[PDB]
Amino acid sequence: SGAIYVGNYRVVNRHLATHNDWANLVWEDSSRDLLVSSTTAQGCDTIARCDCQTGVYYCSSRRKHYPVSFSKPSLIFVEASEYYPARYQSHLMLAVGHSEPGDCGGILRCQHGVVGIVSTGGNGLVGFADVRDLLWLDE
Ligand SMILES: COc1ncccc1CC(=O)N1CCC[C@@H](C(N)=O)C1
Ligand SMILES: [Zn+2]
Repeated sequence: SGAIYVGNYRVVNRHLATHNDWANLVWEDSSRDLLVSSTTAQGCDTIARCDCQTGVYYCSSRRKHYPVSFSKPSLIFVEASEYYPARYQSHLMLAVGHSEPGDCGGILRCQHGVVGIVSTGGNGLVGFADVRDLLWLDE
């Protein structure tokens, strides 16, 4: 689990979005595993606006943060789950590291701010859904 709170928005993994998230829907993209809902309180997370390929992510299954090198956002093939059939997930970044399903939502950060959230894993690779291109989260 995990979310990003920025301005009057809440960014979550689309597959973990709640009834409240869907009742206050702003934008969702199944191909990215992202959903943004509106909030009443003001969030103060800072979104990174950069091309960093190194950062640190929170891994709840180890209660630890790990430093990683990660690929630029791209279309990557992802195996089926109870939420999606096998498909290409877009805007995804991979790194070598540990993850388990419950780790989705963990934040990846660089020196500039939030980069994305854990969204996929398997075979010793962890994938992060990028949010740096969503310039509207700040306005
Ligand atoms: C962090 O996730 C994992 N890590 C290790 C093993 C397995 C996982 C689960 C995984 O990959 N998922 C979770 C359900 C949604 C799927 C998607 N985005 O298409 C991805
Ligand atoms: Zn950065």
